[PDB]
Amino acid sequence: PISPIETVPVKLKPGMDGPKVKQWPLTEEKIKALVEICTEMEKEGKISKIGPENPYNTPVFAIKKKDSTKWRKLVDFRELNKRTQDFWEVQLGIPHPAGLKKKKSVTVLDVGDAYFSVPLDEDFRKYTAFTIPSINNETPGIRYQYNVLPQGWKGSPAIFQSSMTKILEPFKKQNPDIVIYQYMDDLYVGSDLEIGQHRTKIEELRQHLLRWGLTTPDKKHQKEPPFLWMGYELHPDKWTVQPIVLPEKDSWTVNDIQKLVGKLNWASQIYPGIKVRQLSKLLRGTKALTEVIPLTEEAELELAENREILKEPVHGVYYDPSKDLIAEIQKQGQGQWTYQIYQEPFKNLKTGKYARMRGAHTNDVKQLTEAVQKITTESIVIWGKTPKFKLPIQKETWETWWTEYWQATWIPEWEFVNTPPLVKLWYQLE
Amino acid sequence: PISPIETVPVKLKPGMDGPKVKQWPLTEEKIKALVEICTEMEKEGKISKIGPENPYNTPVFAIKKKDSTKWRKLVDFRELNKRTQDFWEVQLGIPHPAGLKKKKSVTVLDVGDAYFSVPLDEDFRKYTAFTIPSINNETPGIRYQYNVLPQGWKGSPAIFQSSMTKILEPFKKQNPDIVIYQYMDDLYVGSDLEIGQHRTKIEELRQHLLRWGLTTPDKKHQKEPPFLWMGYELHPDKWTVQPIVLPEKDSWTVNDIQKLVGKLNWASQIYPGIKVRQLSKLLRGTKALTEVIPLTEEAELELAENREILKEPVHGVYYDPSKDLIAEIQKQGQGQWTYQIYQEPFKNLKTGKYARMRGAHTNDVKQLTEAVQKITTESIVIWGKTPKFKLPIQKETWETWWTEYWQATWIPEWEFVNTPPLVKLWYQLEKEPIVGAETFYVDGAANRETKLGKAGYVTNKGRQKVVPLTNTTNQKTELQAIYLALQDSGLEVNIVTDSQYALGIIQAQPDKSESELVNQIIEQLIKKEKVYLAWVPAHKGIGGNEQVDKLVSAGIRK
Amino acid sequence: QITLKESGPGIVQPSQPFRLTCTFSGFSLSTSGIGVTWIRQPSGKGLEWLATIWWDDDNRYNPSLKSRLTVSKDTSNNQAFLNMMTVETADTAIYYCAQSAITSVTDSAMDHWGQGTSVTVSSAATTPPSVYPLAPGSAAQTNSMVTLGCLVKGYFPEPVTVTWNSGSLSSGVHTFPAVLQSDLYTLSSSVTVPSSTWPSETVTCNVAHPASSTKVDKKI
Amino acid sequence: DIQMTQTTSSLSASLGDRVTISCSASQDISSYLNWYQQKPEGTVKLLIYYTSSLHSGVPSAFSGSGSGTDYSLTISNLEPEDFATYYCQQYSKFPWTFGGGTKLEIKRADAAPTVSIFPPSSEQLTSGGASVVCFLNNFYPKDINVAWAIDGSAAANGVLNSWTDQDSKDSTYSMSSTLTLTADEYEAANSYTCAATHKTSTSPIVKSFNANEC
DNA sequence: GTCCCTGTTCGGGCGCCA
DNA sequence: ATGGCGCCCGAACAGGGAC
Repeated sequence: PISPIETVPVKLKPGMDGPKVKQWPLTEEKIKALVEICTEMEKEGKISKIGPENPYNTPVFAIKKKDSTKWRKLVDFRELNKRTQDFWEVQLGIPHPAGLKKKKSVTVLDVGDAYFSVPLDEDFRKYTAFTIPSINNETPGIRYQYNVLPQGWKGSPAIFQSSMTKILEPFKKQNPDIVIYQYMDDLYVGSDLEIGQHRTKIEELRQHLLRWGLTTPDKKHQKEPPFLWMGYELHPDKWTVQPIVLPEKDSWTVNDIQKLVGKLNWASQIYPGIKVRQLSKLLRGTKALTEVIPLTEEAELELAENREILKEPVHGVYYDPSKDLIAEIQKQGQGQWTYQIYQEPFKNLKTGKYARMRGAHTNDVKQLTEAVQKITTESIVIWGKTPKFKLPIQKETWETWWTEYWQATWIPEWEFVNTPPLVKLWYQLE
Repeated sequence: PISPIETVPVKLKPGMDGPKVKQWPLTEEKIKALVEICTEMEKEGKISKIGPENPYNTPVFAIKKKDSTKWRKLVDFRELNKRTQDFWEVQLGIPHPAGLKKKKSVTVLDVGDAYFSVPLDEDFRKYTAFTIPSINNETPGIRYQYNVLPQGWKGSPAIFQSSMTKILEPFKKQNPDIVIYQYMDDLYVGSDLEIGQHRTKIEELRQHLLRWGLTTPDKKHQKEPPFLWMGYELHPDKWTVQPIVLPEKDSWTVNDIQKLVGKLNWASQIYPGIKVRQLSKLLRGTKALTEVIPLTEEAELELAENREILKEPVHGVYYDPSKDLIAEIQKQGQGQWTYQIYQEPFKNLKTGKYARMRGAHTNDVKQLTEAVQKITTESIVIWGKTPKFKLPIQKETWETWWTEYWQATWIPEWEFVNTPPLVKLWYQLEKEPIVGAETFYVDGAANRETKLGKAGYVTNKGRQKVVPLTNTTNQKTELQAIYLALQDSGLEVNIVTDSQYALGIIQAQPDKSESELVNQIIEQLIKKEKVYLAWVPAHKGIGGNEQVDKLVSAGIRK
Repeated sequence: QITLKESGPGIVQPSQPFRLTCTFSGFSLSTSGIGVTWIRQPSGKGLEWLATIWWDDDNRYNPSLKSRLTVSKDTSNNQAFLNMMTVETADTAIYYCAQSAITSVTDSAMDHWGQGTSVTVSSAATTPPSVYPLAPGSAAQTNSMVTLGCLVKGYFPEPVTVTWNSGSLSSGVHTFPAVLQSDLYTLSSSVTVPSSTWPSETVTCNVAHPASSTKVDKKI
Repeated sequence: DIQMTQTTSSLSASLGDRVTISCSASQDISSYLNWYQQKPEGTVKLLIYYTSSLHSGVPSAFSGSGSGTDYSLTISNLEPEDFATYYCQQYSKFPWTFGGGTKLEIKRADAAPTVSIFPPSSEQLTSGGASVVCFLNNFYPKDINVAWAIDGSAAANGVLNSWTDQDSKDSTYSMSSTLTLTADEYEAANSYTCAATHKTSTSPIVKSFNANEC
């Protein structure tokens, strides 16, 4: 019983045969969920069955959120996305409000359901198809196709906008003090209210979403032992502002001074006022790499100087909404992880680091994924776009564990690469 | 009979059209044969006479030389295929016995005429159209079109599959206690019920199947103890694959090399660790797909073992939920690993091997990691669950390995086992430079066009050296220069390089490599007591860097 | 700051049930981190955890009592409740309520309590004391310091007050807690006067038991 | 549902002293332990959370300490107010459990019990009631034994006794036992004897009387 | 502006299955 | 008869580094 709203035309970029990605293996645990959840979707009519005739395909996987609702269905549509047309409906319909980042807290709502109340272009469903597999391949593949707007497809938000706006219209009008952002399947609500006051306000908006357009949002799950829910809230008022890359000591060896100059030479790309020849002269001889301790008094006056130069925020911050965002993450230390976000190389727009995780959960891939997910969270609240990740791992490894740790509704683009001592120099800025 | 199932639509790829190929004239007898066939299928309902407006046609070639009740008079729809849209095969792979669980009673039914039972899109039919060449007597020949699913057509496969499923689906939903593995047109069934109750179900099934058009030949496996399914031999408590017949004598030709290699790989299912590489290396390099390879001599030693193994009667048990999955690895050849997956000690489930150099410069720990994951994905399929690992490596190694490694790497729940060539890292760069050792300032360089260059160095104690080399490149030289210093090093050394390229390749902690130069460096680093390494920028001229510069080149090298 | 007082029935016949109330002022049972907790302190024992009421309606009891225990909370008027059915001897104790609050990701303790109520379980009814004087007797006053005593035997409602010489005495007086003798209370007390005093001027123990409204004075 | 055990039940210290209380759990509670201080007057106040974090308004002297399944609570320099009962609490497994707190009493120079025995009055005897009481006042520390021994040293059935807390004036304690015998038995017997045994001088403090009048 | 390496996807034979 | 899968060599390709 989908809305009587008309079918908005949807077509893709020229010369793009749409998605045709194959499905990766899934755990029995995931299958069951990905099943019961999709079958009901058949009855509800938001999905129908289709056979081999549809040569297109996109992947799906279940992720177990820690909320009162149930499993979450995720249809990786990154491809279909890029393949899909340019939707002005978002170009204007989804303008990022600056003050969003400036708030005492912000909450994340999964409002995916809202997209079932609207139908999808009759002539486009062939591009949403996914295939649920089975253990040991008992049977062949069961392939479902979308009828309504698919959760997590760049087009979906774009279209639904008008509806989402009128719905929130009352709430925002009531307490205009609140700034609401829409991103794919999430609703970002920030306020400078008190944690308790904020929660309640959220719940209100969560209530409203019920009475109107049967917008049902996942219901969180609270408990006692280790209180995770207390941190579900997203406070960006004290968001890690990078500025912890320094070096200092007394009696320095050749090795030391040598390494130091090596650093600065590269740093000269991020900071102009840099004098490298100074120390280079201090060590202009085939001296012993080790014991050698060329204690200089002249270098000091300039060594502290480079610091004065790169003293605070660098003059270069310039976000151009025409360019993509890039994120770089490197394994700097045990448990600790560092990251940077740039549009142009060596001119980073922001920096940061995913530190030690307060919990016995020890897993490299996990630490990384959690990092990327939290990095993305930031990139969203600010610029509003998701940065391309240059992952510090091999395609193979990531591809066999990233799912068993992901938890967000949206998914970022990512590629695999390796880093040199330049970045791993503990001087992250790339 | 004709299946009353709804027809799956199908179109031709946006760009082409129907297949129009000239029908060559068959043998006078062949024609007669083709007639007998076409007519038969017609009288039945598998094909239909067409009208004189269908300008499409595929060729046919007959040959009923097979045994009685078996012949040949099919079409080579090659051209058709080259135009018919693509599909989505709807397959994540073939099943595995090891995945199948134990039941009280089992059966194996099969549907006959499968492809000739599901109808083709009546709208698309006009494309399959063919002509049966005539005997000189009658001027015009007979025209026919498929009304069913023709073999040798990309479509058929996926169609009959989906179809098969949809038919079974209801049955399955009305009694979720009978396990049915549907593969192509083979129906494996099991269910915890007395043979009697089972028979009933098996029949109720046949009745549903046939009603929908899918017959059920008496080929249905009745013999409880043994079932021939997907090639595997299913027993009341174990499975095997007796058809492991090899060709000892013929194994001389290159193409035959490939034969055995393949055969072996398969055998790995239950036949423990085998290093096929023995024969594989023979296949490598070879290009002339005809002549023979003498390398067989090494196999005489290597393959010898594999043969014995292939001789040793092995088998795997079934999978069970109450217990757990466990996989352990072994180390044989220089890049030949083997893992056995079981639940109970001696009761082996499934076995296989790993043998890939992710890159040009890998190391033992990397390889194990690769394999473990490899096993991971496989298991996530055959059973849909990550098994526990018995990796041949001590805790401390894995620890140091991954910590230093400035790169995200992890392994699931694994325990320490000791037996084969214990996987461990050889050398280890020193954290801080060792005082009381020489500090070689190494360097290298060459000219793109010269096709030759030099490699050398200087020491903090004034010592120097320089050697020229040919057939290398700028990058190659730097890596080489490292060697010079190494060879001429003491018991401990603080080597310094400027080519970060060379630096990385080492930091990785290489164990082996197809690159002889790096291989050398490794072998040496091994013996060398303490080895340190730092990086310095070339154009700044830091420390001895400015010296070696002029040294390797007085403005230029020669 | 916030505070919470509780109230109960004071006395409950064994096998019968009761209902205790915690009227709080300051917080609300409608704030993510808040909560209300009932802790029981038995006669001479330590602290026992009964149950805890949580904002989200998630109520939890002690596995040992849930059977005869049920909690509630009329949020609108800042009152949580504790219901106990079929009360037996043991249960006679002082029950407290406490505002519990998940302060943050790693912290969750009971921040504020309030002197609990005393619920007594006894088949007994209102009974006045039997007050007998403890004159030194047989052994005559020897030392220049004599101890005098008063036996207050057989009263029921635990609250009973005793003083010496209409309040003149306070220097050295001991009053010992009662003990459930025959379902009733047998309480004693004694004083020490410097010889001369008692022999000459009169010492008196006066007992008062509100419940039976019997004020009584015993001299000697 | 973790068995919480506070080994040391009741310790004695003095003004200026330093005290450490030991609380043991049954399984790594990951520091999910609190500290409640119940004053003799009844009121229970919150001291600290996370077995370390100081609760707003509680003096520095109160420091948090502990790990695994063994934790501790320490007061720098004991002041007259800190003499109460300290309850240890956990909050990992929901069945919140308190491990019998640790009493922190005033340490005084012990002293023998001033024993006085009173003979049942006729004012009562005339109702069949023959109540005998032997007051044991002012003595340190609590550790005191009594013996109601009539001719034959039998601890006649009918022994009801109670003792007071530490009188914050002299830091001692007092107890009193009341032997309950019927008029029948009162007359039957002859002399009644009260035996108080204390760390005095290994001497059994005994006071008695004889007078079977009813 | 062109090579260096170098880490992946195909072709391509194979064995195995219907 | 085409269609699936894994295996185990070449070829081709695109992309960080850098002269």
